[PDB]
Amino acid sequence: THELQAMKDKIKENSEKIKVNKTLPYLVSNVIELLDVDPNDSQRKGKCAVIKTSTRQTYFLPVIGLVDAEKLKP
Amino acid sequence: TKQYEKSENDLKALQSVGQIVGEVLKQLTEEKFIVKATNGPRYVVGCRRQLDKSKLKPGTRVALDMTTLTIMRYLPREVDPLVYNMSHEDPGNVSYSEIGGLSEQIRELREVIELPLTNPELFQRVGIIPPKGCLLYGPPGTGKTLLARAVASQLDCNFLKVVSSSIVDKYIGESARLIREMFNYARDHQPCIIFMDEIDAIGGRRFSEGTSADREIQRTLMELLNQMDGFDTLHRVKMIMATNRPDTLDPALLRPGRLDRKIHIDLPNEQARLDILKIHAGPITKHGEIDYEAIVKLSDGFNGADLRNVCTEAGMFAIRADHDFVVQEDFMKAVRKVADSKKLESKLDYKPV
Amino acid sequence: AVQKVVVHPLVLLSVVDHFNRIGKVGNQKRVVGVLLGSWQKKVLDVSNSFAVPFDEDDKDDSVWFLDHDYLENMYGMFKKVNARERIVGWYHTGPKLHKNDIAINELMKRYCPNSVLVIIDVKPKDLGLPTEAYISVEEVHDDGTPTSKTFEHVTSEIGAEEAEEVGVEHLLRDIKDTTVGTLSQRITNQVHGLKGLNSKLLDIRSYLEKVATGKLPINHQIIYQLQDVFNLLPDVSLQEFVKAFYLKTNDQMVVVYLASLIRSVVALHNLINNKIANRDAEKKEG
Amino acid sequence: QSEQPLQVARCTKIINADSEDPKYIINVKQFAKFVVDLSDQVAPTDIEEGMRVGVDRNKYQIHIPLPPKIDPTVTMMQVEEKPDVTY
Ligand SMILES: Nc1ncnc2c1ncn2[C@@H]1O[C@H](COP(=O)(O)OP(=O)(O)O)[C@@H](O)[C@H]1O
Ligand SMILES: Nc1ncnc2c1ncn2[C@@H]1O[C@H](COP(=O)(O)OP(=O)(O)O)[C@@H](O)[C@H]1O
Repeated sequence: THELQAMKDKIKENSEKIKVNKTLPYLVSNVIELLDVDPNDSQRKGKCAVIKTSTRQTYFLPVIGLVDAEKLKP
Repeated sequence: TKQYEKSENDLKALQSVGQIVGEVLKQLTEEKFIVKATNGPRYVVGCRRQLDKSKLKPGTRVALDMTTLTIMRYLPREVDPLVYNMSHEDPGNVSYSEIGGLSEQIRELREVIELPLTNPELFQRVGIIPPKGCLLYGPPGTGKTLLARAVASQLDCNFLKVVSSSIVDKYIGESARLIREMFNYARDHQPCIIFMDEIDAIGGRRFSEGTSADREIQRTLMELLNQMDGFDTLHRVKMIMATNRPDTLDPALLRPGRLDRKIHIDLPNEQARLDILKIHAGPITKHGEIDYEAIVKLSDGFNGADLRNVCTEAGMFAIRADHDFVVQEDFMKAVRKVADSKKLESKLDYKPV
Repeated sequence: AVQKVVVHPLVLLSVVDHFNRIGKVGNQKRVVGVLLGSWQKKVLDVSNSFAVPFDEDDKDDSVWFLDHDYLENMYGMFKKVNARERIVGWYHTGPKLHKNDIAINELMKRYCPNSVLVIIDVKPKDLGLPTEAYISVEEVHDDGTPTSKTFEHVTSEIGAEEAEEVGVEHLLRDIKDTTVGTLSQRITNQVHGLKGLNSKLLDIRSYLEKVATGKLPINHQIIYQLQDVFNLLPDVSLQEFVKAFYLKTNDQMVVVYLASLIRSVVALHNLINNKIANRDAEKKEG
Repeated sequence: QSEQPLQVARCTKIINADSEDPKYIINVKQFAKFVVDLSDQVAPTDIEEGMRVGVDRNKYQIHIPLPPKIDPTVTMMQVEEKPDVTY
């Protein structure tokens, strides 16, 4: 029952890694949002998201990471 | 405590880098598929082992690895602007009856739009081709924008408004493609409806050509033509068009097809203006003394908003006295006198057809 | 459960170089460490690992212990640097497991749902692909005895991905590669054939030796059924096996016919063109 | 020897907003837009919004703000100096 402080230490150490890898906001970007899951054709789970950039590029990424689909539509 | 570690384990999945978007162009062999980055370099890579090329096909939006660039995951359809043109909402519905006149403007547009949707058999019963669009114009009288706005939430079904402004897109005004990019979901979400205000300034003539910003205009027009010039059937989309004048559009638009029907508004009759004041006099409560024809016979040759706003302005001009309820006395003065000032700039409002 | 495991040369060397670690100080027993596996699917893959100091008394041949702080924070080290890596079990150098190796897996079953133990071999001798794989499972028995754990053998294969291929493929510097079609298949006919001879030979030598010495059980159980599976197919003709003979003869027809066709094409082109350029070079220069 | 320090001060970049003390977002004409921090030599209250600044584009720090913006030599043609032709 005393391991709650130990888990508090591992979430402080890993959130310290969230302080060094947030991962930091630097480059400005814009979003494109969608929901997906992969049946095959074995079965797995997950979700994806899309993004814009300041360099005009676009990327296909497993769902953010860090904050979630909570907000927003892009 | 445990949920925080869950968000930590969430972050243990996030160090994995996001892949690169891709469009599968065509294919060569099972290890080689023509693909291009959004920035233009074309590649041929291998797939992952779960997929069949029936799950890919040429001309398919996909994703690639960040190093091997291998085909892994995908989504068929995406875009930014589409749904964000949907969300404008008009109170009514019942605003249908709140536009006052006019019947053959009101009623015919129902037969022009509604019945095509529900009963295309009644088109093939006679054999007539379905009208795929509609056109308003003006502004004698007014209401071209609200009657649209009203019918959108009235007719219900699916409708998507086209904001006429941002299309120019600053750099590289090629955004006529976005109409296809919008038409593609109009072929997906079909049926769906489109209102367009201001087709005239995007109706550029290239009459006597000049400078630069006209060239991007006329080019953005060529697609609008070809999109309706198909090679395609847009019938499940209903294109509604209204603007200042139906003149500069050049004859390409002015023919049916692109412009399916001729509908417009004129100065509402004082008989119909008698009704336009009711929907103005409804939301305002006063002392019970009213003669509707008084303002109708005094105030003459106006528009619904012009009447209403000044009628409300009269109530606002009359409430300047700080008293609450106001008889038409002030209104038989204010609306009379105030609109006289408003009819000073009624000059030069009469435009070609 | 676990069907087959993929053992890279990196984990094997990671045990053997630790056999140099405690081998220079010696002496007896074996090299035991914690296995880091990667499970993408029913087929198991192995990438990295780490070894922990281990000692086992003989007195008391059933006494064993490992350092959990080493397993804990180093897993915290390797999971940190690589989030894909996790412990799928443990390993030891054998060569033959003593009966005490079961409880090691039973202790680390709290870490992983199923811990597969990998016996390895530091000194290559016989008979073939080294090491071994045993998965922890409860098979009970057909005799209805109280449930006991006899580890089932998991087939092990050697593979790599990219960089682990780069290192060893340059490190061979020994024998010709492959070469495809000539020496390859026939040396495999020697190895797989002859190592298959002495395999079942020594294995049938154990079949009779276990009946001669080592009873009980020993014999039972699987002896009668397994040996009858050996007696399933003798298997000779008559009849249809005679039909397969000249049918196989009819199969070699086409390929050897094609062989004579390549002979005519290769002889035509090469001989004609060479004699042309030969007689021409001689008559023009001479 | 004086080259290595201050040489990476590229690129001249205008800022956008500062939500709180540590954070800034800066925007350039290279198309690079970044929400990024400062070098400790720069105080928060001494800086203006939409201000051309120097930056080390590796960290994307705040090196120094530069007042000038536009305009090219048509100014320096229009802008004139020196005396002559007195009373
Ligand atoms: N009875 C009415 N009440 C309020 N607004 C009205 C009424 N009748 C017409 N309108 C206005 O007229 C607008 C469309 O006319 P438009 O041509 O855009 O105006 P204008 O003639 O001033 O250019 C509608 O958006 C609507 O707001
Ligand atoms: N058989 C026909 N003969 C002449 N015009 C037609 C015929 N069928 C359709 N049209 C009209 O031609 C228009 C499309 O013609 P198209 O050649 O694509 O336009 P554009 O010549 O501007 O490229 C439609 O609006 C339609 O009204």
